[PDB]
Amino acid sequence: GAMIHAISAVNRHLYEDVLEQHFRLRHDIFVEERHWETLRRPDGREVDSYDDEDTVYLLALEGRRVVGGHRLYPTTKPSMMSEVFPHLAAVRGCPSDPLIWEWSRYFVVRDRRDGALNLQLMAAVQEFCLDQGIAQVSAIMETWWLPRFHEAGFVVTPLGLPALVENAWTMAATVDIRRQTLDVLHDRIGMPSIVQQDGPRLDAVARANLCGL
Ligand SMILES: CC(C)CC(=O)N[C@@H](CCSC[C@H]1O[C@@H](n2cnc3c(N)ncnc32)[C@H](O)[C@@H]1O)C(=O)O
Ligand SMILES: Nc1ncnc2[nH]cnc12
Ligand SMILES: [Cl-]
Repeated sequence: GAMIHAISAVNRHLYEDVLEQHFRLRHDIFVEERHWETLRRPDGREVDSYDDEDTVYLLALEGRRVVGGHRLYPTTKPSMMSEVFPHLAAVRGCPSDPLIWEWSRYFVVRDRRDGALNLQLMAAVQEFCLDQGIAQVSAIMETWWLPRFHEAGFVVTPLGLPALVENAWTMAATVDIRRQTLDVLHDRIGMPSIVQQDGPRLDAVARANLCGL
């Protein structure tokens, strides 16, 4: 029934309502609830430097209601990891590759927490990337993500030493995108497909090669 929709430059004309709704939800959740004060904005929309033409949004929709989601951004452009937290990836280095995208802003609305949605969101990043031929995703993440990644069968490679970021233990890591990981998650969520891709076909790797130039 309810699906996670892939929204990008090529199809956002079908999702302008939904995108605006999600920017406001990001403000409610990341700013008001989690207190990431650096992201507070007076328009009540949580929008940063990595919300632009090249961003891909994976949003869980029930009708036109956003109930969860996350976003992906190219590592071939300046990214949050490369610009804000490069020291967190000092051991292995900060990724820069059309085949590696930075994963961020993972959220679930209160009404849908501790239910089926969470594992669907985990399957969604694997499904989208595999479809696009994206090999890995990178993230700056709170260290409590490690057991969550492991529970979902994600293959994780730490990029540097954990460090305190605004009173919270944080780290940089890559996740290997795997057909094997996805197949198990499809079995667990009881659905052969969780990502809906309406409108024109997105070629993410081509777009990342372009903005790399
Ligand atoms: C996808 C999931 C596994 C990991 C995840 O959701 N990762 C999150 C970041 C987890 S770390 C939380 C800290 O990052 C700061 N932060 C977030 N965006 C920023 C920005 N644009 N500039 C400066 N600081 C920023 C914010 O103020 C917190 O202190 C994300 O990338 O959206
Ligand atoms: N902010 C948080 N800290 C620790 N565990 C969590 N599980 C979900 N959110 C969390
Ligand atoms: Cl804007």
